[PDB]
Amino acid sequence: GPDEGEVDSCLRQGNMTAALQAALKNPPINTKSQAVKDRAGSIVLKVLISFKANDIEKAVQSLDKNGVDLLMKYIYKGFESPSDNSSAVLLQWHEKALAAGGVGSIVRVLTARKTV
Amino acid sequence: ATLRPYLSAVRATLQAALCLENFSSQVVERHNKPEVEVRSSKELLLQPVTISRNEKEKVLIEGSINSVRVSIAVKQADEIEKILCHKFMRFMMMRAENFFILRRKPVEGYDISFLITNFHTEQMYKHKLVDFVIHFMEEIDKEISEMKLSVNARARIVAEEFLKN
Amino acid sequence: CHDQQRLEVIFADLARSWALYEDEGVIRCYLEELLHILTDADPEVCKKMCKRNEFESVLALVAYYQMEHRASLRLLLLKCFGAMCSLDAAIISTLVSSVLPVELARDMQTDTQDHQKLCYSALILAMVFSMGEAVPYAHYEHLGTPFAQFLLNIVEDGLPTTEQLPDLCVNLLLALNLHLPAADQNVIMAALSKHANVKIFSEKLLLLLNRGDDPVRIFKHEPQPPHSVLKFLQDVFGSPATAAIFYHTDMMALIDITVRHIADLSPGDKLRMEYLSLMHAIVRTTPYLQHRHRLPDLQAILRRILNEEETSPQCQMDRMIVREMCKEF
Amino acid sequence: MAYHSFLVEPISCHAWNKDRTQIAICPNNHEVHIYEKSGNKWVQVHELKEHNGQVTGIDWAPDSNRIVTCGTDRNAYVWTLKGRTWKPTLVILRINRRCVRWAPNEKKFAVGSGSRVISICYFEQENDWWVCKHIKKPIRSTVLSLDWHPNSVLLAAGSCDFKCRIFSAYIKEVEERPAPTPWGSKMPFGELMFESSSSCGWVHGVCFSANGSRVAWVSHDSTVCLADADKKMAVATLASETLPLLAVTFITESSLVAAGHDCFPVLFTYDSAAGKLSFGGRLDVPAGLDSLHKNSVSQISVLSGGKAKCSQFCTTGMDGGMSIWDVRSLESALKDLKI
Amino acid sequence: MILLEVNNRIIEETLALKFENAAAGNKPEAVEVTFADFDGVLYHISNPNGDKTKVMVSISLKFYKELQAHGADELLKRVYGSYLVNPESGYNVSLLYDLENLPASKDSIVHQAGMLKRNCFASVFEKYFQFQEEGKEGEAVIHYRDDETMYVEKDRVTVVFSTVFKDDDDVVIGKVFMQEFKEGRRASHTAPQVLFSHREPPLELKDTDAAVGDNIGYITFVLFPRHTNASARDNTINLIHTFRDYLHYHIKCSKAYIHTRMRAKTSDFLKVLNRARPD
Repeated sequence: GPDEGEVDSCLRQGNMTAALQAALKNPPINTKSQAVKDRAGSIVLKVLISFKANDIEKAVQSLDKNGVDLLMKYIYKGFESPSDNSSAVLLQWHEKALAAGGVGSIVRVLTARKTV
Repeated sequence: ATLRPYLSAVRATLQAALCLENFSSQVVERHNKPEVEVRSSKELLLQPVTISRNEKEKVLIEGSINSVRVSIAVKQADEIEKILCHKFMRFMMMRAENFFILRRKPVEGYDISFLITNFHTEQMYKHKLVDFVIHFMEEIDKEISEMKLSVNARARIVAEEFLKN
Repeated sequence: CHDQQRLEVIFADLARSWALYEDEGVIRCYLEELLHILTDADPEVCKKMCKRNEFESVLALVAYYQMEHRASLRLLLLKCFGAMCSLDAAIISTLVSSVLPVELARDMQTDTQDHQKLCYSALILAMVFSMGEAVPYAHYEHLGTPFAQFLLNIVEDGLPTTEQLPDLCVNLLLALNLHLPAADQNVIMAALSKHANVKIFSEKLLLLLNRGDDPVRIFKHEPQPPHSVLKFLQDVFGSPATAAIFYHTDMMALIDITVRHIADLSPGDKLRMEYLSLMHAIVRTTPYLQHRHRLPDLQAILRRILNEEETSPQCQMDRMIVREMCKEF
Repeated sequence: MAYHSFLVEPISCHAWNKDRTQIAICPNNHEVHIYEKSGNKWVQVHELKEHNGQVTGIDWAPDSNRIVTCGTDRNAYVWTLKGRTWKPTLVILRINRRCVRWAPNEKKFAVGSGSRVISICYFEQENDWWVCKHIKKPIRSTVLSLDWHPNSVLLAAGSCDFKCRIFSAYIKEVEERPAPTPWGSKMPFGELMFESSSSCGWVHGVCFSANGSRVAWVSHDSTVCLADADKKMAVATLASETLPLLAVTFITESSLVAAGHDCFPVLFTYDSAAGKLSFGGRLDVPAGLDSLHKNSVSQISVLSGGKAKCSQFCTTGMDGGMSIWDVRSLESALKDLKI
Repeated sequence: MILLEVNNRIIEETLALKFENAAAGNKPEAVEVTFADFDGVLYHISNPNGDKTKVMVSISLKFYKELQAHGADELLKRVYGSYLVNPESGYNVSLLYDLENLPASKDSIVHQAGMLKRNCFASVFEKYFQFQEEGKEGEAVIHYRDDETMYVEKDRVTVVFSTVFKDDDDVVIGKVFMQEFKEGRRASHTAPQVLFSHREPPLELKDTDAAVGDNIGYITFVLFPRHTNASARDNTINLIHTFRDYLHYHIKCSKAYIHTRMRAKTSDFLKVLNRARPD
C-alpha cells in the first residue's frame, strides 16, 4: 500500500498536487490481499473527492502516462462503489483523464491482468 | 449527479471495448461462440468495468476478445415507471431475434442486457454502434417519460369521462 | 432572372383592386406561380423582390389578402406568407408590423367552416409571431383576452376534422405568449385566471415539456428567441390564480418533470438556469411545501449544483440564480 | 492513398504474387478468391473452394509461385498451379485445433494456430507428402501473427499469452545449418531463443526486421514493443494514445508503420541512440470516418522495396477496402514526418 | 365505444332477425345458440319442445338466489309480464315468445329484452333507492363474480364494490385510474363522490368476512339524491352495473395502447440500428 502521513501533510498544507502525486506511489497491484487494494482505492477516492472543480486541470495535467493509467484503473475500482455523491467528481475526473490519456488509458485499464 | 459526461465515459468505454475480433473455440472442435458469454477461457476475458452515475442507474461493461456484453440498469423513479421499464425491456427482449446485438435475458442485477458479438462487431460500424448505445440510453429516458405522461393523461380522461356520466 | 421578373410581374398585376375583380382561375395561376417561385428559386432574389421598395410587394400582398373574399386564394396567400417568413427575419418583422395578423385573427374567428384555411392561418400566424420582436398596441385590439379565451376553449373543448389544429393552436398560443409581458400585463395570464377549468392545456403543455423539443422554432435565424415552454410556464406559475390550472396530481407530475430536467441538465448549458428559475417559480406561487414531495432529491441536486465551481459564466449565472432562489427552511 | 472497394464484409488475409502481378484474398468465406489487375479496373481470375470453413491464413511463395492456405478447416492446402487450374494438396497439420507464412527459404512453412503449437511443416520428397512437426515448447496460447527472420530458420510469433516469442522451427532435413545470429548461438528445433516481458495485452502483431537484428511486435494493450538484439536483447515499449494496433511491419531499419483498431495507418521511428521508441504520427490524414478504411486494419504486407526501404505498402482491413500506399506520396504529403 | 354497452348485441340481433323474418309471413325457422355476458352470465336461447312457433330465452347467473331474495320476481313480472314464463331446466330466468301472437312495435321489446342482465341486477338498486327516498335508515352483499363481492348500503347512498385484480400491472393501472377518479370532482361538480381502498375495505365493510389482500380492491361509489332519483334511475343503474367491467376494459385498453407505443418505439430504435449498418 501507500503512506497515509505523506498525503495527510500535503493535505494539511493545501498543496493538493503533492498529495495526488504521492497517492499513486507503490500501488498494490501485485498484492493478493483485497484489503490493501481496497485501502489504496479508498485512499485515492478520498484524495480526488476533496478536490475543487476549477483546479483539477493543473493537477491532472501534472501526472504522467503510467500514472494516468493507474489513476484510470483506480477510478474504475472506485466507480464500483458510488457513495456520498463522489460519482460526479469521479465523472469530471474521468473526463479529464479521458482527454489526457485518450482511449489508450482505458484500453490499458481493460487489458490489464493485475490491477486494483 | 446526472450529467452528459457519464454517457461520454460510457461512449468512450464502449469505444474501447468495441475492439473485438472473430475467434474459434479452443476447447471444442470447429465451434465458434462469444467469449464473454460462456467465459470458458480466463486468458481471453478482460477485467470487467462498471460505471455508476448514481446508486440506482448504472452501466456494466464486460468485454472479451470475441465478444462485448453491455448490461444497463436504468433509473427507477416510481413504481409505475418500474413496471413500464420492465414491460418495455421484456418486449424488447422478445424481439432479440431481430436485435442481433441484444440478448433475450437481462443480466442478473441489471435492467437490460445486450451482447455485442464479434460477428456483430464485424458486420456493423463500431462508431454507429456506440451511437446506437448512447441513443438507446437517451431514448430510453425520454420515451419512458413520454409514456408516463400519456398513461397519466389517459387515466385522467377516462376518470373525467366516467365521472361526467 | 426569369423568377424575379415573374414575381415582379405577378406583384405588379396583383397590385393593379383589379385582381379582386378578375377570374378566380387566373388569380389561382398567378398565386401558384408566385408561391412556386418563392419555394423553388434562390432565396436572395425572393428576399430582395419581397422587400423591394420597403416590402412593397409584401404589403400589397397583405392588402390584397385583406380585400380578397376567396378561401383558396387566402390559403395560397397564407402559404406564400409562410414561405416569405421562411425566407428571412426582415420579411417576418415587416409582415408582423402589418395588419396581416389582425386580419388573420378576425378571419380565424369568423370562418369556422374552413378547417384547412384555419389551420394554414394558425400556422402562418404562429410563424409570424415566432420572433416576438415588435408589439403594436393596435394589434392587441383584435387579438387579446377574448381571442385567448377562444383559443383556450379550442384547446380544452375542441371543435367538431383531423384535429391537427389543436396542437397548432397550442403552438400559436406558445408563440403569442413568447412576446407577452409580465403576469400583471399579460393577456394570456388574465384569460387563464378567468377560466381555470382547463385541464387539457396543462396535459398538452406537460407533454410538450417532457418532449424537450420546441414547437415554435421552425426557422434558424440569428439572434434566436428564448424558450417558449419555459417562459409560458413561468408566466403561468407567476401567480397562484394562474398556477391554479394545475391539478393535485398534475402539479406533482410537473414538479417531477422540472426536477428531472433540472438534474439531467449538465453544467454549461442555457436551459438549466431557466428550468431552475421555473422550479423557483413553481415553489413560489404553487404550493410546493404543502405535500413536501420531490424536495429531497431536489435538495441534493441543488447542493451538487452549488458545489459546482465551474470557471464558465453560464454555470456561474445558474449558481447565482439558485442562490437567489435558495429560500431554505 | 489508393483505396479500392472490393467487398462490403471484412477481409481475412492479404497475399501477393512474385512480380506482384496478382493478388489473393479471402472474404470470410469457405472459399478463397484470386484477382488480377487489367487496367484501372480489377477482375477476379481464380477461385479455390477446397477449405471447409472460414479461411484464416494464406501466404504465397513468390519464387516457388505456390500459395499455401490454412484456416478453421483444421487443415492446410499447399496449392500449386496446374495448367489452367490451381490444384490444392492437403498438407496434414496434425492439430486438434489462424496463421501461416512461408519462410524466406520458401521450402517449409510455419502454421501457428490455437493448438498452442507452432506447427512447422516441410515437404518430404521421399514420400511425396508434406509433414508437419509441431513446436510447442513454452507456448501457452494461439499464434496470432507469425513472421520469419532473414535467416529463414528462426521464426517469431505473438501469442494470446501476452508475449511475443522468437523460437526456432529449423528442420535440419530440409536445409543446411544456420549461421550464428546475434539472437543466440544455440539454435535448435523447439529451442526458445527469445521471449517478451509483457504481462498484459495480446500480441496481435509480430514482425522481424530485414537485417534480422531487431524484432518488433504490436500488443493489444494500446502498446507497441520493439526489441533489439544489438543491445543485449533490449526491449523498448511505447503506449499509444490511439486504440490497439492489429498489424505491425517495418518500413525502414529504424522506421516502422502500423495500424489497427485506430483504423488509421500510423508511422513511428525508434532512435538507436537513446534506446527508445518514438511516434512519427498519422500517415493517413484526410460514413463519417476521418480515415480511408471504415474499420480496423487486419493485415499489412509490403508491395516492393523490402523492410529496409519499402516503396509501397499494402494494407488490408475489416473495412472491405484495399489500401495501396506509397512512401513517396506519404513523405510528399506530411512534411513533418521523418522516416 | 368508450362506455360499455349494456344491451346484449347477440340476443338483440337474433331477436331482430326472427321478428323481421316472422313479420314477412315467412316460415318459422328454429333457433339455438349459447351466449355469455360480463361478470360470468350464461345465456341460452332455443325452441321449446321442438315447436318452431315458440322461442325460449334462458339466462343463468351464479348469484340468482341472492338477487331473487331482494324481490327479483316482482321486477321481472313488472318488466316482462306475459313474456315471463316458467324457468327452463337449470336456468335462472327464462322468457317465452310466441310467433303466432306478437305486437307491432318491435324496438321496445328488443331494447328491453337486450337489457336482461341490467334489469336483473337493477332490483337491489331500485329497492335501495326507494328506501333512501322513504327515509327509513338503519336497514346487501352480492357475489357477482367468483372472487369478487359488491356491497351496497341518511343523506347519501354508498355502493362499495370489492373486486379483484389478478395481474400485477393491472393493479397498478387500476390504482392510477382510481387515483384519477377520486379527484374527479374537478371536472364535474354535480358528479358523485369517489373513494378508493387499496388493501382493506372501508369502515362500513369491517370484520364482515371482508376479503383483504394486495390483489384485491374496494372501490366506494358515493351517490346522492340527484343521481338516486327515479328520473335518472336507468342511466345511473346502467353505469353502476357496468362499473367493474368498464374499469377492467379501460385498463386492458391502456395495456393495448401501451403495446402500440412499444411497437412504435421498437420501430424507431430498430430503424436507428438499421441505419447503423453499412448498406
